[PDB]
Amino acid sequence: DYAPLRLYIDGRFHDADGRRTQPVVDPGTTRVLGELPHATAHDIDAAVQAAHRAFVTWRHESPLVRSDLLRRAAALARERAETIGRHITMDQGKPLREAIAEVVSAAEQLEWHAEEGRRTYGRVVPARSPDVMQTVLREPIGVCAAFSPWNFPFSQAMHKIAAALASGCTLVLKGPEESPSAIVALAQLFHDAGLPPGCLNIVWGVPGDVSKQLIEAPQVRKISFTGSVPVGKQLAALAASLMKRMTMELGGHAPVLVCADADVERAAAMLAAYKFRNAGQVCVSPTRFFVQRAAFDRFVCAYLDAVGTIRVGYGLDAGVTMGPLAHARRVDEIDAFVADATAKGAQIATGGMRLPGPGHYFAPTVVLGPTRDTRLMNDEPFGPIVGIVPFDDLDDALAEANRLPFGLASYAFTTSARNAHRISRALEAGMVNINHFGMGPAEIPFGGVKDSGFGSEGGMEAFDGYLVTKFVTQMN
Amino acid sequence: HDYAPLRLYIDGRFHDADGRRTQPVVDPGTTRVLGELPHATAHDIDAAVQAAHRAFVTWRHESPLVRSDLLRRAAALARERAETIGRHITMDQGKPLREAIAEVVSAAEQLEWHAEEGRRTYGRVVPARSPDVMQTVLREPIGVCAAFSPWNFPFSQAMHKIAAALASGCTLVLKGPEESPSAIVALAQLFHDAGLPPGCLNIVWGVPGDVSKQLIEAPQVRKISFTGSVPVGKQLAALAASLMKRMTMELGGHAPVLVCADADVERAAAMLAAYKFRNAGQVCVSPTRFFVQRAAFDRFVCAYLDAVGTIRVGYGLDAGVTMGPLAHARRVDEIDAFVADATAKGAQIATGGMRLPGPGHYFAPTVVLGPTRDTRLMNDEPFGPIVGIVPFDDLDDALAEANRLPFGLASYAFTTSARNAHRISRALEAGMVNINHFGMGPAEIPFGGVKDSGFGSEGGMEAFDGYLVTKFVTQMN
Amino acid sequence: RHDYAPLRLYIDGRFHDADGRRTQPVVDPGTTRVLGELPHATAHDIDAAVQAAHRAFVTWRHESPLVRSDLLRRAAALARERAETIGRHITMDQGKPLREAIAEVVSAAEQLEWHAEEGRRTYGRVVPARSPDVMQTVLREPIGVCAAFSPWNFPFSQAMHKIAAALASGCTLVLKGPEESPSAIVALAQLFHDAGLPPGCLNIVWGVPGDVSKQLIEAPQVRKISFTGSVPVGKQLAALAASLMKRMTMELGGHAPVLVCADADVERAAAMLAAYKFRNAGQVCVSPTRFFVQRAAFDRFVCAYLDAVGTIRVGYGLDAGVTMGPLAHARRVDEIDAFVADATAKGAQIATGGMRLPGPGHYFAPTVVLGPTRDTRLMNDEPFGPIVGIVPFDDLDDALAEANRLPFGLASYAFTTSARNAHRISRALEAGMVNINHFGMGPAEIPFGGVKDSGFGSEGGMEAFDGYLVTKFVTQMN
Amino acid sequence: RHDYAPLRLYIDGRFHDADGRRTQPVVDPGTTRVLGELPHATAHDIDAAVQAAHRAFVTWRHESPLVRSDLLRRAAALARERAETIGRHITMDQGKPLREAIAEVVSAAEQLEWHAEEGRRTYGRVVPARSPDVMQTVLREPIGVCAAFSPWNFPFSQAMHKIAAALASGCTLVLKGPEESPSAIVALAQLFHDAGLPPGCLNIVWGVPGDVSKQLIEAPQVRKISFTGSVPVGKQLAALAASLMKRMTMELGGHAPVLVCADADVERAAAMLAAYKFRNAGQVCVSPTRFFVQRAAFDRFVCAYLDAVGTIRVGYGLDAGVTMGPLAHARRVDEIDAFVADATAKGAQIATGGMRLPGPGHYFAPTVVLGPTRDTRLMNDEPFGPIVGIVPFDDLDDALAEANRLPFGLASYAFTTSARNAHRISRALEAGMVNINHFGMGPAEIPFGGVKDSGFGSEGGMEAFDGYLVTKFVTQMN
Repeated sequence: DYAPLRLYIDGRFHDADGRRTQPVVDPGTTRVLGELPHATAHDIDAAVQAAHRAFVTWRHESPLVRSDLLRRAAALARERAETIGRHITMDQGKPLREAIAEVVSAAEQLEWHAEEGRRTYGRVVPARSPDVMQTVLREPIGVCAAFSPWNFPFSQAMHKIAAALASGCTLVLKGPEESPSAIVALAQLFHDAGLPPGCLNIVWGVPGDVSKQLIEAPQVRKISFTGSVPVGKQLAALAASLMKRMTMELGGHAPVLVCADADVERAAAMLAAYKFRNAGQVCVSPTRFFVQRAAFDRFVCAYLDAVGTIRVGYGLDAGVTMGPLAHARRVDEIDAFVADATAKGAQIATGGMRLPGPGHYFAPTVVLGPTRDTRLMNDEPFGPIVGIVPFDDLDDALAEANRLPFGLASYAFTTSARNAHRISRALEAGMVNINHFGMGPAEIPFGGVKDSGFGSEGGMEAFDGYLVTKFVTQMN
Repeated sequence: HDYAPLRLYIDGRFHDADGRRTQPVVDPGTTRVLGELPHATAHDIDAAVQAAHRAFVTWRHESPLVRSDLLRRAAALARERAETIGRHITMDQGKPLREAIAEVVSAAEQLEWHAEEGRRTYGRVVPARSPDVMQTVLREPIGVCAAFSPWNFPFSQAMHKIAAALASGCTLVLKGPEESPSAIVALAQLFHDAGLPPGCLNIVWGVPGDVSKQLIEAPQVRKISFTGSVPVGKQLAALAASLMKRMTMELGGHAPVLVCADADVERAAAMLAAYKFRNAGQVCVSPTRFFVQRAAFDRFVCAYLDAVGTIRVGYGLDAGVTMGPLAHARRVDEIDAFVADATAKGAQIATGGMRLPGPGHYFAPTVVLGPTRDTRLMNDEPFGPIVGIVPFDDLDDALAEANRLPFGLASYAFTTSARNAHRISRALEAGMVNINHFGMGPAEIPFGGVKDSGFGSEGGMEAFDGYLVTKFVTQMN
Repeated sequence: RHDYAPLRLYIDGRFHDADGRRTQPVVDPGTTRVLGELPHATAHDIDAAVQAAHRAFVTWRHESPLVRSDLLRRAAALARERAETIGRHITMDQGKPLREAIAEVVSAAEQLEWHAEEGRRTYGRVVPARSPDVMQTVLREPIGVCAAFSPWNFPFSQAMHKIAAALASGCTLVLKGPEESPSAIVALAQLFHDAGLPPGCLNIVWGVPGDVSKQLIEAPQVRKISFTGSVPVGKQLAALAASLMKRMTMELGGHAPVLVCADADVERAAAMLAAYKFRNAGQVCVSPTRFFVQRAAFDRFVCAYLDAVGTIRVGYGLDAGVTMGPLAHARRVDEIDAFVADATAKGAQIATGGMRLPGPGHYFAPTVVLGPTRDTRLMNDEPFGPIVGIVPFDDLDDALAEANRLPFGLASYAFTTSARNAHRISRALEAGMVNINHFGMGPAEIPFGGVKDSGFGSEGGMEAFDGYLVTKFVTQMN
Repeated sequence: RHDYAPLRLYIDGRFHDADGRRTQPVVDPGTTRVLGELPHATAHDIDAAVQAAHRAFVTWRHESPLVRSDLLRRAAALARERAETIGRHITMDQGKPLREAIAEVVSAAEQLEWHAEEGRRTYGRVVPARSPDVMQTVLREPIGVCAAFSPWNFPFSQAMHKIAAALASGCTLVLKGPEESPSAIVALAQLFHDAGLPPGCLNIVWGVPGDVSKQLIEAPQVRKISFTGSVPVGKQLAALAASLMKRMTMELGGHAPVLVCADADVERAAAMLAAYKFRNAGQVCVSPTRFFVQRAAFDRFVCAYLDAVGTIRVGYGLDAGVTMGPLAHARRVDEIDAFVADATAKGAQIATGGMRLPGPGHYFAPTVVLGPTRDTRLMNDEPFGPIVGIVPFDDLDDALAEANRLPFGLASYAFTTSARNAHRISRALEAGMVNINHFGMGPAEIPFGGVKDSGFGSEGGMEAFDGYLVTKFVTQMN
């Protein structure tokens, strides 16, 4: 009921024979699903060399031929969404419907990059002399190394693959060892779409060892990392020390500003359903809720009522809308957030404890009035917990929204043009969502500021980290 | 007397040393001391960062046309003061007066381009999937910047940092070159005289490693811009990245030149000789490795040596001098070592190759024939008045040799063939490819490198990329 | 005469007077005194202007964009230095208050400086090719000799648009400005002359407007037309230009709707809309004309609007304290009278104004008409004068439908605090420009233009050169 | 299968047979046999199509660009699936060899898919404001109902240009394709219908072309016209459109010059130019027509060109091995005869061809004319047929001046190994498209259009939507 786990190097799958493996466990049952083969150091060298060899011709392939191939892969992902999503549910925990939506979203991302790869436009700059021609070209940088995490194992990786391939680069990818089936399926569908050997390689191992070896590989010219801020800082320093380009999607700590003039009940119902998708294990998860005092009670009552409709359970079961957390350590982490909040006077309005059974189930948790020195209001919980505090002055709430070094997503609800304008300009965040959640579209750029990373994924900006600028000036 | 007072500039006020440590500034052509440069204290640098942050709060919101007017005023003053600023540059850096003045004028054009470009930091409206949704991609100034710029073009390298920071709506703490500082003082003076609000531009001095460490580690500093050597760039980039701070870098190059058999060979040789020995070859884009198609090799060399022979080495303020001394004694030692290494490995020194007489750091224009692939000259950036010229047979082999080094800033090619021009420009791994001329001057084009040569661009439309953050705003109405 | 500058033609770098030419009197609309005689170009003069523009274009198209910019910025600086003198003559031959004429010059200097900057940025595109030996470039190149026609309401800044756009794109220009308010155009020729613009790049001609425009449009060297004026004249000239496959851009009239939502700062909107409306006595292509005020705010808006209108001082444009001058000519006074009578005949109330003022000058009182019906001229035809109509509305979508009912579509205005109202109104309006809570069409860096009968193309902004550049696709296999 | 498909109108999502309407026979140009009867739209049919397109636009303009793209890509996939049948019918009613007809369908599918992608990217601009409380956006919005007219030379892909650009921009369309080769348009209606395109978005009509085009252009709801056809008809339609202030784009005739430099790969150029020239029997808007070959390469080029022309096989377009079919109609045979007669009467040499070929159909021999003078029709009028003129040149600047002498300016071609030649030629040519050493105007991602009499606006590329979008400047103070 769970697919075989493989490596994929230079157009060929590889199994465990002669390799170390690591068990893969279902977070909803704690049972072993399969064993994941680790790349050797030689495997990783072979993958870099194959990616370098593939890049020599792939960079020159027609952008339409490359588009055709990427679209064929996206079509296969859509055909296989139920099977791929089911394995994601098994090795990551999220409800099946969420896993399938992730596959579809990843297919749209891949298709957008196919379209955008035809549009890596250069610029002609009017010259000071009529015998001179000035062009600014954009060209693929070369072999890329990417590392992607477990919270959206299929779509996070698709970002790395879609951006590298559609820009004309090639890629060695180390996806999440703990939720690996999504990555194997990506290799499978790119293989089935006819992607030339070496263009896409997937490897596994001890993450620090794999990432160190990939970053120090001389043929690797650009790194892309999605993960935690402290690991991001370590890999970025190493990459920078070798003058290697990097783009980073790190954690966030999203503030929510609910103005007194908002549709308060509407905001509460939307934010409850959105918060507990993927059990809050979302880089953009709304976490710090600042609700104008006159609306606080109305919002909190509406929020708790909507949270009360959530059904926690095993992700393949009918009607389950929230699964377990990804591992036992996440349960302990939320426990510590809850304990820290209560010690400092906060009220646990609902949830706050683990749920019974084997497997890492935790109740959706709502914390009222957590102070500014609680962990909840400072450290990214990445889990099914929110803090809701009143505010009086909008500028004070904005200053609090900007106090943390995080700056990924942010949210606001208001009917006022002036409020919307002031909030959106004053927020220090890569993304500002007003009255809805609009970060899904592949055609918009997704990225952060401050500790939340560098660069963007999706949109027109998608290839910026993958292309070099070349100024060519010619006198005739 | 003939050299201006050297000062710090913090939060709109100039500071003399008043008890601070100083460092002598030496004229490289006479070795005489010109003046004393005051070092910023740790407290001075903190005050500059805090001043830049207070200034950023309002300057970020100032009208782009008001900011443009002010930056243009500063550029007009630079043009008015070009001779005086240029003379002092010759004195504390070495280059001939005509080059120093041309550097100032070029920096004024760069400043004006940025004034114009600051009005054009356009956002994007992305058509939404629903008619009640508005999707905008905004570009906003990142915040306080720290910049470090070197001595080879002390005025225009620094102007790049100032123009890009200020015109994007950021503010700046700048550490220019202690060994050639008058240009930086003049920059502070003219932005001050143009009425730039206090805190927007601050200039500091000190022990370079200590100052840069403090600036990068200052929490309010959000972005770094460095022009200098590759190893220092790698050290500072690693420090900045560990703090998740954005960086752009203009590092060294090792520019190859491909002279095809079908080129105007004599025209190429004369142009490349005059261009190479500008600033005594102390130029990040300086043509260094000459690959000349075998059949054109002898014709090119004779024409190159004839042109090299017309260069007049002397003191930069003296009439008719077209090459000055090197910037410091250590540069003479460095070129000596390149020459010795080439000779030991069998290369021919066609002209030059020795230091020139006199007090000051004078060195003869040096042309090395047939240096092998393991000579320092063909691997390490000499950044001085020396070239190597080797024959090639197959153009693709020459291109691989051009791309072999981790450097990738400038590159040059001379050909009349449309096919050669296309194949060369596509195959070169370089941020800039110059074909049949030297065209990296215009403020409206992007200047930058690949691989070890750095990342990001200065000038052109790309000038603000490191200074703006992307903000996606999506609103349901 | 003594306080008014000499009127001249300007052809191939030389000024020409009336020797051998027919002339036309130039009249001060505030006094009816004759200011001077305007020389008419002969047919041969116009031929010479077109030939000179063509010879100039041959080299001007290849001049460095930075050299062209330097020159254009010098001309702009001269405009700033001469603003008081140029403005005084504009007031004399056009009628508007001195402060308005000087502000017009300063605005035109900014527009010209913007085009100097934008001329360096007529970027082409490199399109990634299907084969690595192919190079695909999309170039933008100047189209050639342009002919332009600009009106009297902003004689200096409307003409500046034609000159700045043509010159900064690499084109050259034969311009026919307004014979009724001509000194601004002569001053434009003088400052481009003084800045060193090469001969032939800019030529100014005068004459019988229909005859001059016919000859210019039919000149084979002329490749592109640009016209600002009335819709019916634009349609005649556009049809002639199109019959010869010549490119055109057009800035025609508008009939601007204003939507005042109930949640607006009503008093602020009324005060702003009153001062803005009667600038240049409403002789403004974007002039707010049809005011749709949500019923609950109607009385409050009207009371504040009438109060603000009451502070306007009508008089001669050079006199201290005058904030509205006379209309441009006697036929304008007759036209506004006919609007007033037509509204009165159909049941509307004249809340203030509604009559002509004494004196030989073409003075008319600022006029506010309440409740004019859908079949009044005021709610259908562009009045281009000191008159507005104000009606209540209940449902915003009905107001939007009325705002869109006319074939005009230049400017439009709205006042609201609601994000939804602002979004719904801005998307639903059929207009080239939507101003919400303020009047923001001034900046040189934004595109100014209309839809439907109000024309096509834009002036200013990134779009300024679109009508002046041709696309050239170059594809090369190596 | 030798069947020919039913010819129908398509209005508001439903097909119509003739049902007593006037009809017109459709004739196979290779056999002269009647293939079927084409129904003409009545005036009421045309009114209904305009009204249906207007209703449809109300919701189509607000549809998600991704939903619209999905639908257009489904239509493209159906075109690819049906390519053999659609292509066979094109050969039957237009004449071109089957392999050309199929390639036209595939090329049109690529054009449709590109527009699907580009419709997601009709980006607006945010202009940095002078005050922090102001928001300035430049939006691009679909103009409304479009009317389009497309010709017979590429009946499927010319019409696809009109359909793809209108629909993908958010507009709707009433299309009048070529009555003489109508099956391709019916096939287009069928596949957009089969893809689920909402009713009214695409309507196809037929009739007397001047009457249909007059009625569509004068329909009030029609806001924009797009025409591909001849220069004189384009000028007639453009003047009518301009008189009503309606936006227009035009792809008219060309007269392509070819500059063959002495340093070219001459034999490669001759062989490529021969095969490209006689595609669609030269009935191509970009067809290479005037060949200027540097004197030193002239003999080599002509000899190699004649050899390649000699390999062309003329016959019925469905027959095996045929590489050129008949001309589209008898009137084309008369026209080419007149070009040949004028050339010989003025002293040129007919090196090959020059006569009609046997049989009932409009077959004509590939014709190469040597040394036609500047006063021959061949060097001045677009022949649009299987004929070229070849003259030597000595000075490259004189060849460029001759290449630019005509008011035509669509495509142009050059062959050289010199970077200087390529640069000087590509900059000096007055043409919308310059092809150097190959023919590179096929890609959907590049802009296709002309200058001077050859039209204005572009199809394909990023520019594809420029005629279909209005600019809206929104400035909001908060």
